[PDB]
Amino acid sequence: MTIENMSVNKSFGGWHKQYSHQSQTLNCEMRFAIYLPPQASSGKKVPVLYWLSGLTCTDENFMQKAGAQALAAELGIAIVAPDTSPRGENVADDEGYDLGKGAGFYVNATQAPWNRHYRMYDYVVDELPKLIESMFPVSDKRSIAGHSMGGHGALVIALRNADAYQSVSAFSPISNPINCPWGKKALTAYLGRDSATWMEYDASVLMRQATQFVPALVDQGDADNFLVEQLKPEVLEAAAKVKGYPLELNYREGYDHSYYFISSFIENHLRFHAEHLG
Amino acid sequence: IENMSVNKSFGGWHKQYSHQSQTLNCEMRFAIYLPPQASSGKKVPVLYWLSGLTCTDENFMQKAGAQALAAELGIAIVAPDTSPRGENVADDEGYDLGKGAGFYVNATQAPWNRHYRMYDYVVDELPKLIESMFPVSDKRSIAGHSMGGHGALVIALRNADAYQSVSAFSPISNPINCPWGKKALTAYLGRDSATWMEYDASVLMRQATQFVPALVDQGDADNFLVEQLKPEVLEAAAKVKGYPLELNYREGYDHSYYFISSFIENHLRFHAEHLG
Repeated sequence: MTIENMSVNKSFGGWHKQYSHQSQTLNCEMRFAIYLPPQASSGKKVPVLYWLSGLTCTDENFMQKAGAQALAAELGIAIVAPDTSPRGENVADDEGYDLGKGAGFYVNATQAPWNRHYRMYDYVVDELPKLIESMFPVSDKRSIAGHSMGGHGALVIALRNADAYQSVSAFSPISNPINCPWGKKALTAYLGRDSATWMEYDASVLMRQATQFVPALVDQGDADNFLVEQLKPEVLEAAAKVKGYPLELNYREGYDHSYYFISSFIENHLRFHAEHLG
Repeated sequence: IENMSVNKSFGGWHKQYSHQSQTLNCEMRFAIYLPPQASSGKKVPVLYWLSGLTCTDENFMQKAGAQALAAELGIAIVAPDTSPRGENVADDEGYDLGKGAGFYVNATQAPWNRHYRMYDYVVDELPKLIESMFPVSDKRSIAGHSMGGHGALVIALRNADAYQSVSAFSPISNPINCPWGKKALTAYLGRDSATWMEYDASVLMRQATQFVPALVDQGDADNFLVEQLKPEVLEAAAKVKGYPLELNYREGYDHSYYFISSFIENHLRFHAEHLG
């Protein structure tokens, strides 16, 4: 498992770093970003928040635009931002913004040609966390969060792995991918048509049958253009009523889908995770 | 004027406007952050932010994380573009000349004198436009990065009564004596240095009679520090007449918005103090 620094920018007394490594799970070369807070350099091992980004994103978007480093440094949380898909000339793609590169939908693809590289689930749950721990001053305590496609992945991963994560939050998540266009196209391509394996990757289906509980916080913009068609936050609200799952879901009046929304509430999300990580 | 886009941000509004500039003879884009207090009937003061080479109005708005403390302190922020834009506008495919590279001067040389009056745009046309179209007071400060830092200090030093305070991140301190500055000044104003002296932060500061409170942060691991930015000349220029310049070298900090973001809070509080 070969890894090399690509970049370093000091940030609020700590360090934003990009690395490339050879991913065995994704069978390709991957870029991720880490933010280490000032308390990482002062002997203390810090908790980690994994951040999953949405369609079209790389690791750069969150790190540059979310404004999270300031409160990560004050609270003492490492942030890890993976990429959104395998990358490389051998990696299956689709010209569509909503399928392929930038669009791995945090699943383990079983169908060809996707099954050659698209194991973004295994990468985020298994490989990346073991690589981070062996390399950086991070504790065993981890949480997960993300935006849109990334909110889908964060919720799915936390609901399937409740022992391994202390908390989960999401902005504008794809709540019910088995019944929305983005969801249907990508789960069709990667898992096969209709296919019961879809139910392993749908937050609102999983939250209904859920046993062990992970505290969940969800922020949704009122003025988000994808609210009705893609995101379906009200299906996640209804999923939580079945078992009494610990979901807090907030509708923010006038907020859109953008990093201007995310940046506006990332503090609150960071305090919520610091609470459960502490 | 036309509102191109709008995004709620920290209880207020990030907005992109395009308008037709008479001073630049082209279609211009600027961005404004209006804090919550703007929609509470109180006229807010304005910080103008000038960006560096290759930037639009989007870089500072998306990367600096200034909205949280602007919303807290009640400051409106205006980010002009860094040059004229449009296929009617003269360009050079060099990154350090023409589009994205205005150097905040009034060009007198062809082909540049038709479009490249970014000094006039920032000092006259844009503020008259902000004050007529937005609930803002006539109180303003100016700040910038690199080329924008050069632009901020030069504008403040030459318009001392118009600006309450000035700050900069990694300014081009002494443009008459760096490659970026000579190339742009030669192209925009011609080869005779006598016309450059009015566009050099260090030269103006050394002769300054009227003080505008000044704060500068410089990352000491900045790849442009030695060749282009020359902060040491701005320190030396402040010693001559006792200019109120606070200048910090920040250990390990680079040129990027990771540096700017790390200290933008100190800058917003500096400007709040002087705007109030």
